[PDB]
Amino acid sequence: SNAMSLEMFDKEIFDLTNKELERQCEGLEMIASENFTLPEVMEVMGSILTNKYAEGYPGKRYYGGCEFVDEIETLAIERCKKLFNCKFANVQPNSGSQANQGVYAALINPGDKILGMDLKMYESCFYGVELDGRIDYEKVREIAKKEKPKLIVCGASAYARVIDFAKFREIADEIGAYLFADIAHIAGLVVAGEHPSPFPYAHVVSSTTHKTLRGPRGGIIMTNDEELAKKINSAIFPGIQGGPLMHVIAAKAVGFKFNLSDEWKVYAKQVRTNAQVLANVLMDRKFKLVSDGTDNHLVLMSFLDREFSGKDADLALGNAGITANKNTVPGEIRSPFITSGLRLGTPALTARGFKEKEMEIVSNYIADILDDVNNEKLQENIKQELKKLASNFIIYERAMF
Amino acid sequence: NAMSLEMFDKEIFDLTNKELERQCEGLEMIASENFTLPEVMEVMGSILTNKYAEGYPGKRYYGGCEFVDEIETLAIERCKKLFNCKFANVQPNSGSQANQGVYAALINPGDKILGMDLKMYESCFYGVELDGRIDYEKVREIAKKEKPKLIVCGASAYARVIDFAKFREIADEIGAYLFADIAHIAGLVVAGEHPSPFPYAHVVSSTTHKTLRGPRGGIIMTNDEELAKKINSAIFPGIQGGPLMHVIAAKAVGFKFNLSDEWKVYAKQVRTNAQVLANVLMDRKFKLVSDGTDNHLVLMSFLDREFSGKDADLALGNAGITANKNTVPGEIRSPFITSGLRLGTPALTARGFKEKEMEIVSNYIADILDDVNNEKLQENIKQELKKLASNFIIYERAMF
Repeated sequence: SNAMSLEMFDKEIFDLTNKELERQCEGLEMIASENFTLPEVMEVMGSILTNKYAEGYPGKRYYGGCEFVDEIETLAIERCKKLFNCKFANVQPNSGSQANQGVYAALINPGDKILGMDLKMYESCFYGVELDGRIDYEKVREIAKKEKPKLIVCGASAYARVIDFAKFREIADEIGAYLFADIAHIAGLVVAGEHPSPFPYAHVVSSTTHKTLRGPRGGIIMTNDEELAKKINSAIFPGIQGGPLMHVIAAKAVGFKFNLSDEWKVYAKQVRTNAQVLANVLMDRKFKLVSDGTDNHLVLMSFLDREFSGKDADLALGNAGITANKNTVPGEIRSPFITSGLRLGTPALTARGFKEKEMEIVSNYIADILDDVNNEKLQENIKQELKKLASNFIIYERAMF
Repeated sequence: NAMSLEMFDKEIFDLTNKELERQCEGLEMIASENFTLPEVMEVMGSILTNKYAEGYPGKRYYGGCEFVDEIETLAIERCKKLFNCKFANVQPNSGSQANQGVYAALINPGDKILGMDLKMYESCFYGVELDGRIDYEKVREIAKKEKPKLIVCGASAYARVIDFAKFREIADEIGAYLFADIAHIAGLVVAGEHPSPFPYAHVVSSTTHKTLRGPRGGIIMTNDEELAKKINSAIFPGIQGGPLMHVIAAKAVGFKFNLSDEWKVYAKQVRTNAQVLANVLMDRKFKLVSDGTDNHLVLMSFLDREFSGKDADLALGNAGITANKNTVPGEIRSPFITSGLRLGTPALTARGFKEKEMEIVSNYIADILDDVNNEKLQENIKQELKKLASNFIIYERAMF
């Protein structure tokens, strides 16, 4: 009778949590930025580490009694350093947003200009992608030379191709800017060698730990520069946060141990392979993909040549048990609330054990639906077939660990 | 249990168990510490960590949010009931993010904030007088001189009731917002053991662990619909992305407990226990800031002593009691050394201590501070306290 105390005490929450597990098991999760956490990561999250208030850093805490949490945090930091092969890591950020805020606070001053990708504490300017779905680095260079930002940021949620960190660094160097790489969406590939590292090109790198690394939700910051490391540490605490979430930090350490394993490289490679199958099938079925394929874990479909919208596609897929998300595309002609595109990713399906054959099956069904997007009976039928298919790939026997 | 973790990552498994043993064997008296409910921890280690839910219930960026929307709605509704307010935001990742959200909602970068003292905005401060209480006329003249756009009240080491009405009167005189950060007293407030900041504060923040025994995290509350909208926008997408859904479910569970009859009993015992601690220390001839307390904490002053707050903190630590050094009115030492000691009762109360046990521990504290360099006494008391602690165990395991 697992979590029987919760069931007796707060049956509503208990029931809702099990329904969410049922939803994760029965449907196909193809939101590019989602993944399935390890049971071992979840086990340590529901722990008495939540009771410890540990403001400061290991060996340098504000309160006493931190002998064991200091060892836990040190383990997280050391594994993070090994994973990214870097000299400094901060594992305290509560989220990707706080990680990025910490980097900004460390590197620039309020009011300073940031140049970032688009697909008031600081001044923002943006670069984007061309109609062919790729960054034009000469244009970025031109934008940088005219705007003169103090900081250039790279990384994006819906970019299907390799980010050329070396070119970004060449550009930053021309105008004397810092280069900050936010690799939250591709970090799991980076640590496996399935995407080039942002080091040594980025001065500072941030990531989240759940999306691609399959750890708990949270942020991390990495650097090789000791002075920047000190500034990052101060910016996170006391600058932006108080005491860290120690149960999450322990969870991060557990996740990193998995990321360091041989199994991780196998997983990361399969993520890319699965995305290749997804892309190839959709294109063979005569759908347009932004950039005509992918280098990573995601595909972005374009419906500029089609009858239906991105929101239409998202809702049809949803009705067939497939969770994705509408997304704007280059040459966009519709409201950002409607879009003419759909983003799909493979990390979560790969995590539950889908391989090329399963990807081909799902990809063809996606195609079937979008070939007949108004046929609600077709969606119902596919929903049942997919629930059956998914029943062979169950990674969670329970909702709480 | 947690056998899978034990097999996969023995180092983390072992360290987590050692931390459990430390919490069991020691006497936790850091005023801001507490013990989370087992039921809260159960839902924290759940598959809700897997859902990305940017936005608010019924208005998310992603589909598939049917069930997490119902969870967050439940947390919001329970929070509104607990604080008797018309709007709540339960997404803040921490007290720090909650407060940043409030600043971002109410004022502009560079604007001035007046807050309590013991880059984005300008900060000014008021403090406490030698008698250990806020002089509200002094606060008023600071406010008139500085003209902040926002006044903040709430403090981590203030032992007396905060006069929210007077703070609002001061704010009104200068056309400022009043923000009450009640993280350190929220558990007393929701039980009626401290006056509510509403309707005096425009916006109220709190954390969910310290005094409410929920998970670590933040919340924001208001009665003003226009401010609620600004608050929600500030939190997302201003300050955060996706919320921690496993934590939001945990906050909901915690609120359910806070709403129960047992909560009021707990909160009253917290105050009673703090009265015992205060009375014993003063009977033993120690000075307390403001000569007592109205809440969960006491602040000892050592201006009349040869040892520092740091010395006291280390002496208690050696005897197995966790506390923290703290500056005091009339402070004469570095703030990294201090002339005081903050002590609180929430954690000991949570594990079942009542008056009799408080009297034992308070007299041990007095014994130590009467002979601060007596290392053997500390060792002996540590032994006695471990025995006392063994009779008050609330966790049978480290992971739920």
